[PDB]
Amino acid sequence: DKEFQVLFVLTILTLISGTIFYSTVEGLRPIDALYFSVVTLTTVGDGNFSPQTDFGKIFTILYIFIGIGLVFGFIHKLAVNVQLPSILSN
Amino acid sequence: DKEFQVLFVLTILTLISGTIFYSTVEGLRPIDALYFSVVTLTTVGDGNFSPQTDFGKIFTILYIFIGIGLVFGFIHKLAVNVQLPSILSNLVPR
Amino acid sequence: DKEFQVLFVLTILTLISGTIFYSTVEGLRPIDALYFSVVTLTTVGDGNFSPQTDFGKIFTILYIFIGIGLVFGFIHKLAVNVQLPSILSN
Amino acid sequence: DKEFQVLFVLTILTLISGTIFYSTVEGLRPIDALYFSVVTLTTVGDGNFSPQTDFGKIFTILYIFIGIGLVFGFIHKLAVNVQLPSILSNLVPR
Ligand SMILES: [K+]
Ligand SMILES: [K+]
Ligand SMILES: [K+]
Ligand code: NA
Ligand code: NA
Ligand code: NA
Repeated sequence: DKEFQVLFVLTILTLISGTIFYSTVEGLRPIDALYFSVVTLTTVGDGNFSPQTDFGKIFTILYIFIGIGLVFGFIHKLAVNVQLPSILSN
Repeated sequence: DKEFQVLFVLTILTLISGTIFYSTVEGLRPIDALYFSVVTLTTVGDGNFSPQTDFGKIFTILYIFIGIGLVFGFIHKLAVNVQLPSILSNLVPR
Repeated sequence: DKEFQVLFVLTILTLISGTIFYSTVEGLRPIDALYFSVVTLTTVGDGNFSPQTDFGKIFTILYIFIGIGLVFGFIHKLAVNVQLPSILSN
Repeated sequence: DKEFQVLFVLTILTLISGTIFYSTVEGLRPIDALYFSVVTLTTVGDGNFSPQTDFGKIFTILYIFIGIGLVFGFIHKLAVNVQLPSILSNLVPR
């Protein structure tokens, strides 16, 4: 399904960008930079980190508006695909 | 509603899995592991705890992407099939 | 509009219940108990408090499932009413 | 799209109001006040700061109820009117 495939690609690319940004500008380990990107765009949030640089705060504001809609579109399409085999078996 | 029953069971299994994961790998008490799993997948977040192990961080990323869709599908079906009909019935003057 | 009025009442009643619970079981000032109830059900979250009692953790789990749908229905209906005068003037 | 333009302006005014409020009453630097306003109204939350004054707590409660609806209305219109058409156009082989 192309719509799912394109949403996956867009999501991956968006998360790579955040991982690169937070590891190079905010000094996080790559796994922590990816984690922060994920919990930010899914709106879970993180209780133990917020960006410390003005550049990082501005980036994070724009990153949320650029990425939140795409990530929730991906989460929805992923849910359809993961749940369908159980629905159809049932 | 077969879809509701599926989302209910999958949500329960998802929360059981998180309870087992966070109590085993991150050392949380089971009630705290269940709490963390619920507030993470409903996107509330916990304001104090973050996974400390790299295993926990990777698991949580995958758990979020799969679990948010299931839990909010369940919450939507719960609203449509249970809560809204119950509110409507309870507003009828008798 | 009755649908808005009923959603308002349900939301108020739900927030009062949380305020009573967190102030009596978790020892919060009423304003902090109301604040915690609001940021929990809107999924904002709070970075500086989590329930400390097992009773409070169980309550919070059930409170989220009981209240999240109602609160977002109210937020949506509120948004229609607050935005409409500007839309119609424009 | 007149509705999009209205939601855009109202979102900007809402974020300006929060920036002014949190920098004045809660003592935050303006950039930190804007950051807090954005992560609160998108429901991400900030994992470190909570309003410390009772004024700030009451304001934040009201700001949340009014501002989440505006900001997510804007995000939805931004997705439908700007982001989706741009993605589609950028997928056309030329
Ligand atoms: K915190
Ligand atoms: K959230
Ligand atoms: K959150
Ligand atoms: Na949070
Ligand atoms: Na918390
Ligand atoms: Na944070």
